Amino acid sequence: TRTSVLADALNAINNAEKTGKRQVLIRPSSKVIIKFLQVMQKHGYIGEFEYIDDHRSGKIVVQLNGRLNKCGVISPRFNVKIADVEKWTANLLPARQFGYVILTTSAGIMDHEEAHRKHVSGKILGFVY
Amino acid sequence: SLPSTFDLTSEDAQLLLAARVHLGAKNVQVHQEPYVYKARPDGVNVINVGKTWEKIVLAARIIAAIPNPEDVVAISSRTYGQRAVLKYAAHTGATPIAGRFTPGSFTNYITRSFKEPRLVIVTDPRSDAQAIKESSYVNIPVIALTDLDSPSEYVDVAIPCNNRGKHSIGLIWYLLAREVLRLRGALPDRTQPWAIMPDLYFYRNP
Amino acid sequence: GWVPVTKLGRLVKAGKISSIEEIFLHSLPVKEFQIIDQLLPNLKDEVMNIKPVQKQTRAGQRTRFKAVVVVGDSNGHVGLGIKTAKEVAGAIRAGIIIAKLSVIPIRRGYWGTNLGQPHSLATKTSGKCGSVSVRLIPAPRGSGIVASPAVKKLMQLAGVEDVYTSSTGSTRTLENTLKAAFVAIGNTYGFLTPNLWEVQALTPSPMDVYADYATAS
Amino acid sequence: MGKGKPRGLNSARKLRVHRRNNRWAETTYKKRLLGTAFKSSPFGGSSHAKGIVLEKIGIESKQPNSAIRKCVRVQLIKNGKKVTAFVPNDGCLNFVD
Amino acid sequence: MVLVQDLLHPTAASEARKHKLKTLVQSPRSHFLDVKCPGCLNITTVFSHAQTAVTCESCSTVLCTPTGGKAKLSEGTSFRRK
Amino acid sequence: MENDKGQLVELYVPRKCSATNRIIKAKDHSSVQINIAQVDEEGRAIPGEYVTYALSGYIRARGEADDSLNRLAQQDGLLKNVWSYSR
Amino acid sequence: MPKKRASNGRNKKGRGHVKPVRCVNCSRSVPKDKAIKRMAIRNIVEAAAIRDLSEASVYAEYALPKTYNKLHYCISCAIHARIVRVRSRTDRRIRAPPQR
Amino acid sequence: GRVRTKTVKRASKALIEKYYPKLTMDFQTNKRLCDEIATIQSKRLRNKIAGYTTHLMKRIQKGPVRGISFKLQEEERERKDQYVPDVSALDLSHSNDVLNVDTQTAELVNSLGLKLPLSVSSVSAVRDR
RNA sequence: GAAGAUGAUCAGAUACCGUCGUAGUCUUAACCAUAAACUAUGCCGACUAGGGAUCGGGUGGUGUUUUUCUUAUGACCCACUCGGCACCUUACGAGAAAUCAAAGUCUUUGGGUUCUGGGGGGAGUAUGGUCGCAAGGCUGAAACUUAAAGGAAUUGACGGAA
Ligand SMILES: [Mg+2]
Ligand SMILES: [Mg+2]
Ligand SMILES: [Mg+2]
Ligand SMILES: [Mg+2]
Ligand SMILES: [Mg+2]
Ligand SMILES: [Mg+2]
Ligand SMILES: [Mg+2]
Ligand SMILES: [Mg+2]
Ligand SMILES: [Mg+2]
Ligand SMILES: [Zn+2]
Ligand SMILES: [Zn+2]
Repeated sequence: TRTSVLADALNAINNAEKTGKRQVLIRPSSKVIIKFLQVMQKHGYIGEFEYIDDHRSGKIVVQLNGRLNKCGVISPRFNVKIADVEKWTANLLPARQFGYVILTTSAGIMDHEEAHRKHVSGKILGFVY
Repeated sequence: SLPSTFDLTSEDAQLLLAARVHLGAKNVQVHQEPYVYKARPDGVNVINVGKTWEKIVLAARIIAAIPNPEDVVAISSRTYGQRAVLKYAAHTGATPIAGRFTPGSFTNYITRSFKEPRLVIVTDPRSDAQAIKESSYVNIPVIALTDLDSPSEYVDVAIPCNNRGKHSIGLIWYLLAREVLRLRGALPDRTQPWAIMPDLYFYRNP
Repeated sequence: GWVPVTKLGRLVKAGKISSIEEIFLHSLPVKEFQIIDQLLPNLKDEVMNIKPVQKQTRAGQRTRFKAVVVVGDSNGHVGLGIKTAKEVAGAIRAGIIIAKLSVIPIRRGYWGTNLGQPHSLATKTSGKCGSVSVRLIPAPRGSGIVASPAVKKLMQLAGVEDVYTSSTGSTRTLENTLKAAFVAIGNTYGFLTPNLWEVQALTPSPMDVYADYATAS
Repeated sequence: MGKGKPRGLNSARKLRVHRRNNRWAETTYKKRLLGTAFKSSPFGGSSHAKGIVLEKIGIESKQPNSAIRKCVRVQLIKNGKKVTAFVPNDGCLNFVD
Repeated sequence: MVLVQDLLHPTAASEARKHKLKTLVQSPRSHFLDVKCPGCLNITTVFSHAQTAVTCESCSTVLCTPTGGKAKLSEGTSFRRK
Repeated sequence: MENDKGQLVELYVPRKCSATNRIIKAKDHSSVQINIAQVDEEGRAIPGEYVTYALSGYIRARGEADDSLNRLAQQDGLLKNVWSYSR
Repeated sequence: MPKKRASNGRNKKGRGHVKPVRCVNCSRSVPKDKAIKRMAIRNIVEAAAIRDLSEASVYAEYALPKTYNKLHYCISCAIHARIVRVRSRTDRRIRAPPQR
Repeated sequence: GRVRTKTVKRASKALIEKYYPKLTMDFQTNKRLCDEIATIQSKRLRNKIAGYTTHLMKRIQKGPVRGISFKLQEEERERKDQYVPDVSALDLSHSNDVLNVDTQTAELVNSLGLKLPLSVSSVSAVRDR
């Protein structure tokens, strides 16, 4: 089966980056995926991206900037209790300074810093450094 | 940006056609090459000419951009184009390599033929491949005359051309030389077939 | 007794390349060794170990000596040099030379907050050689060089003041470990940050600019 | 490759079970569990044991180094088992009697 | 195909080449061939991959024999496209 | 990078490839600076003025490098008809 | 011990376990893949003897036929004399028919 | 086994490079010249060298060789290259008619230039290889 | 042709070689449930680099030939298409390396799952279970012992290998 569509997409993106492609084609194209992409854009890791309407599920194209290094996805969507966020960041991200840990929460799909600012955490999706 | 002057002269195009710079490549074809202009049936590919010309021009420009002239190391192993290479070298002072390349030429600072280029030029990256590899060890640009089955690994500015050979490679070389001359030199005009000849180049009767 | 081959060498001799920074920027090869010395007078050369090493022969064996040398300062440069020769001193010298040739810069970044001068690594960087993965995680201040002895020494040479490691696989293949560490260090400059998103001009190289002074007459 | 172990968010019990199962390959752990020290191991899983010197016995050493190693056949008091104890330093065996 | 493909708009040739599935949007290349039999003057909107012994509207004429893919149009029969 | 109040720390601020963005390392022996001389009307290649491109080594190794260069040129305005957007 | 080859017995790939063939010389059961199948197309008469036959014979041109023996060899047996010919590691990859 | 040694050969080559003129075919003279020139300690060795030189000269007299192309030889070559037996006419003009180009070629020309001399071939793809 | 007869050879040789040749081999009715059952590569999923072929489907070719005149099937040629039993380079991806286009996208560690392993031996044993007509199978210890056991390759030395 096609489990974690988002994860697959992320993997594809990573592969593309490794190759030195300037853009990616993604099949399934979810809400979560879209959110992630938006977040990335906000941060400054991704160019344009466009949702094709296959009169069906979806189909995204992402413009890679050459800035992404890894665009990871942590596997089961672990339940993060605000203090554990720091730990997670330490585990995943290079440096206290930079990078993000994209985690869904009540407020919306946001990065770790954003969540902290809000004062609202939840379940992790991925990361970007 | 561009002058919008050099749009491939008709005469030049004709010459190229005669050479059969663009009837080469054959059945065999590389995924990194969109210089084709329609496949002629049964064991043939036709090469886009304008694109080739543009590439040549670019190469010439690059060459010009190197300030010290005795520097543009031209190379040729395979026999058809060695003469052409030599001619080119003679025309524009840049120490060439006809015949054997010598491994450890661009690396290996003891060798008698220790060149140190800032711009390598090649005919067949299928054969001279070694030269290209050597260049890749020490940060040099590589210009090369790609047939559409030739590998373009560690190659830049790959002038597309027929490497069945005989007339074509030589002709291409001549064209390149002309371009170089035009971009800073004696020749100030794109027109006039001028005192040189293509047939100075070409493979000779042994 | 100087005399250079290599355009770059000639340039250096002339005195138009100021520091190794320029060289690094234009990734220029340094096949000659003296250039590095000229650039950097503060090269501390430390021999890490010397394995005796034996080819087996119809009669007896060919004892040679794989001398490992680490070279540095405290600026953010390191060299790792391995050579195996029969005369020990000679071998050591060769190793040193190799290290000098290599000498490679290190991006030293901030633990957390800028405040003072930087003496940890910027990002979590790692290397690999055989079955040794040296992972260098950036430390806080004063926390020291938390590493295998050789690794620690290397760090010191570099001018990294505080750092965490996680050397995994067979670390006792000492040379291999050292190599891995070196690789990791190299990877520091290479790992893109948001600090370097901003576009640079692409400067002309000294080799292009001072082309008349370089090359023989 | 998902790599063997279940990475689900509710796959915890299974994981635990697996870990437990694995634990029985680790030797020290096994020993701790089964009480091999308490059931065997001449001593009672203890640091020391007092024992009676039944006789002085010179034992011939393994290999490379060749010698007689002045051991003693000891009978442990608490259990009643019979073991062989090496006696250190020069002489020493005389002292032991 | 390398580095900068620019993936929203391919040349149509490529699309044609690739599987009826493996383009941007799913779109079939089967057609409703509007067949006329030699007998009665009436048009049957025959799908080109019939899967059936395609009779006329009533008369037992037999229009198309369903080959695995596209149907062979039985005997000298005439057709319009779509 | 920027200590306290500017004071740019960390020298050797690297050449980033034109095609990939990918940082060109200190010992990236394969990576190359192409210099393309600036054109003028009727011959003339303007001495001492270039469009300079950096190519990373990975791309070169791949053989996706020439194409990338061509694309770059097209973007700039050093070519016409060569690199198409769609293939 | 590593794999000497990728193929090994060669033809058996996506072929479970095939039928076997008996060797000519040894009569060792060898799979019909790890087999070494040289084709002996000898003339029915010996080279020098052909002339003699001609001298003897009736008719013109003549049949002068060829005997046909597709010989199967148990690898080891083949190695002792036959087409096998122990190669270098790099030379093993070459599957082109030799000579010619 | 009268294989003239490597050192001797090298010496001979050097001599040739230096003094192609003042090396007249015949042997005694050559020997004398060698003696005058280079500091050969031995006599036999000198003789051998002379012989080698003579041989080289003879070879040259029947055309050039590899590793022996010093100055005079280059000049000889060079002149020929400069003033080739060819070319009468252009050459590679439109000597016979106006270029037997293919259909594809013609099309390409049309796309590119405006008005060129053409002779449009049929383009027989042809059976078999 | 295991068993067994028997003829040589060697210090000997119920061993090859040799000759013979019950059981089987083959089959039919029951079992058994093991294999270097080996691709010594679990399955499902996704993505990353070129190339030709090759089988099975299916498109297009005023292509060629069949020839019963247009044919229409058939059979190729060529291009693409999806499909399983299959080469070259660089690897930036890997890997201890042989090598690997997967054994890659892993200290820049998390797509989804099952199963298995934790120095060597003792030991696939002891024991109990269980499964069998049995032979055996599945299941499965410890005491005790020991500093190596392995793997891959490198140079040698050697080989009744070439
Ligand atoms: Mg001893
Ligand atoms: Mg073996
Ligand atoms: Mg084994
Ligand atoms: Mg199958
Ligand atoms: Mg099988
Ligand atoms: Mg028998
Ligand atoms: Mg007997
Ligand atoms: Mg064990
Ligand atoms: Mg082994
Ligand atoms: Zn009807
Ligand atoms: Zn046999």
